Amino acid sequence: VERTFLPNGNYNIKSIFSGSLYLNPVSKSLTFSNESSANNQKWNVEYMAENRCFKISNVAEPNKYLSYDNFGFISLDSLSNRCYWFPIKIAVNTYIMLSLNKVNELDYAWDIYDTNENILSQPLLLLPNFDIYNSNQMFKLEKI
Amino acid sequence: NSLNDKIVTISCKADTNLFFYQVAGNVSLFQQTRNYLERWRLIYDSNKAAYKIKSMDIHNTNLVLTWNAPTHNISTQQDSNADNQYWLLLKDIGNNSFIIASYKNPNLVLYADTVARNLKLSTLNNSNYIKFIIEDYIISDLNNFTCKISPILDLNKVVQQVDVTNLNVNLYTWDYGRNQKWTIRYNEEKAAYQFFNTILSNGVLTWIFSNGNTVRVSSSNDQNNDAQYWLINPVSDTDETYTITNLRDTTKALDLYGGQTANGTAIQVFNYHGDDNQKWNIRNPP
Amino acid sequence: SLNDKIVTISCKADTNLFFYQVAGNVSLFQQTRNYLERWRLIYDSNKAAYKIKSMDIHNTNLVLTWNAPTHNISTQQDSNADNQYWLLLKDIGNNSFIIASYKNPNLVLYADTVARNLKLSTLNNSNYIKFIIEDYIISDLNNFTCKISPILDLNKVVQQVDVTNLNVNLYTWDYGRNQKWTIRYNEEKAAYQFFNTILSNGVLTWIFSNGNTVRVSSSNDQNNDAQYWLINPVSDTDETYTITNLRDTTKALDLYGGQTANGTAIQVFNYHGDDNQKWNIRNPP
Ligand SMILES: CC(C)S[C@@H]1O[C@H](CO)[C@H](O)[C@H](O)[C@H]1O
Ligand SMILES: CC(C)S[C@@H]1O[C@H](CO)[C@H](O)[C@H](O)[C@H]1O
Repeated sequence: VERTFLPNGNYNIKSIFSGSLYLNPVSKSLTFSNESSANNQKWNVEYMAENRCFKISNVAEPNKYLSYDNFGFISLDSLSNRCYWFPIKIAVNTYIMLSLNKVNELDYAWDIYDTNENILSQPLLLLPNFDIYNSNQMFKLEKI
Repeated sequence: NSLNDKIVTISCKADTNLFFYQVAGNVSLFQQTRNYLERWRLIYDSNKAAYKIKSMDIHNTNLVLTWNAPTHNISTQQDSNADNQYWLLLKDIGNNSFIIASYKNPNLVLYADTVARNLKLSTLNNSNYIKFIIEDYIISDLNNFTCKISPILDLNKVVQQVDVTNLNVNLYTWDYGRNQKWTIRYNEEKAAYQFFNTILSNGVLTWIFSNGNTVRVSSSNDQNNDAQYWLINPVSDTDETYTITNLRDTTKALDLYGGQTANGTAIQVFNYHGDDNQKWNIRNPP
Repeated sequence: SLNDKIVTISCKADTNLFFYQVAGNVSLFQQTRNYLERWRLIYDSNKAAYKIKSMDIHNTNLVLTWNAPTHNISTQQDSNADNQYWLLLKDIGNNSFIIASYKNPNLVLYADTVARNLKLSTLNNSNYIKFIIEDYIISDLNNFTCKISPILDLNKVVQQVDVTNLNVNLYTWDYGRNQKWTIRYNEEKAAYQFFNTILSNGVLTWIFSNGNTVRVSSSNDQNNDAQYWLINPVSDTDETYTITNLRDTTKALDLYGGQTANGTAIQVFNYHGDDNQKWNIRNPP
């Protein structure tokens, strides 16, 4: 049953810089890669009602969740309070993804660096957020 | 430490005609003003290895560059030695520019919005908009400044080249002639200046050391003559007064002959004593 | 300004660990005073960023590479790629460098001293992202205790006579502390001092006030040029140098007449570049 603006289930995750690149783990980083049609590009999104946040686990590795490390990178890790995400829906399928917790007493958010709209080989980072207008912090969640 | 207590101008690598400008707690990007509104004292804290960037405002005397966390805005606020009032000065070697990162949160650096004409904090990129030119305020003010040079004994008179073909330099009443105007250029390799007379393309103020204390203009087509270069040192308590010493031998000062203020009095070099006839106001032409 | 300089790169968080390279693998390792820890900085002015090329004698084409998107740093063949360019940001006052990826300037090199390798991190105030970049000669010679042998006779060395007699001559090597010198680089003065190990503050000095005579005197006085020297590598060699005085760089360290006899004098003489002005600076066996 739906509690929020973003149903539970399996999603592909994409940067607005590309409709053909998909979030998956490469080694310990997260990155956007060519369509593989495999489970490592499928992400299970799950609402946690107690604290109004979302947990996002990889379906090829169901006990690993999107998290962050002490070096500024998004990571795939065991459950902890770092796995809680607070989305801001800014369009039909487009979201900004804040860490639930203030980091360095600011909002921090998923962030993918681009070079003239190219993101190939870029790791997904966790960086300060100030508003809803940063292209490098906009991501699409597609039901699939 | 090398930057500690230095008074500087900060300008934008993305638009070198825009400078950090301060008034009543607001920081903006403005054209060059050659005055305190665009001057900042860099104050080092050795424990933090970071710097406060203090405004030289003459009215509000305790104002420093401040990050308005959690926003991305920048302002000037009363110095309380807070982390959001400290900055890392990271020199981008080979680009001669600085990235200026918040000590409080080094994920964030100063970003020049040349369209709004102000500053914000930003994550990093490879653009010129996070790169700044930090420069001693005297060099900043005098570099590419077209001026007249008057002795402080008579501010109505000026140092002039006699005419296009007579390269002697003497003192004369100000008549707005181009022969009475010099463009200053700083040479970063030699850490000294040249004075280009505007009545010629390459004529620079030079100590003719093969003839006593005589100074004349000569072509800068000459490659490596330290006699053509000068140090310009401010006299304290003043905004426009300087002493002018020669790079070849810094004991030699630009000197008004005998302290005489008559038309035609010789301009020379002479052993530095810091009397009034070795003091020069470098001024904007009216 | 740093273009084509050959440097060592060491960790601010642990100044005994240097960037070390072999067969594509980058690690942090103790001081080697050799090519394994030497890197050429190659400036691209359009990017205002540097390639960092290993001086490996076997493979001459390896450069420091970020294996984006991973956390891993290695050396790979130079293909002039964005992940092989680096911004050298000098933290003024602190006299250290932050080394940021051109490919993603939000990420900088991080010294994992426990794993003895390099990783990446976003910017912070820790020493683990700070690095010391130093001309390799300065790196090898600074705080190096050595013996100084002329090219003409290697089995002999430059020595102070004893703890009370402060004169300096040539004498056969016998491992005495009067025959060993600890080199200190003065960053303020861009020049070196030679401290004789038999004394605490006795430095090789050119007694200008008595012609070409060089002795050792106290280093206590705040300002001098005779106490300091410049050390310049003879090309095509790995341990030979000339040693010129800071006061007057035309005056080089000279073995009197080219005589290799015990007691022969050592004094500054006009630089001719002949064999009696060339010195092997060596590790003591
Ligand atoms: C009356 C003079 C001795 S004053 C004397 O004249 C000199 C002329 O070379 C210099 O200008 C000196 O600065 C000045 O003090
Ligand atoms: C036989 C000598 C002329 S050789 C001569 O002696 C000089 C003594 O000051 C210097 O040491 C010179 O380097 C050397 O060539």
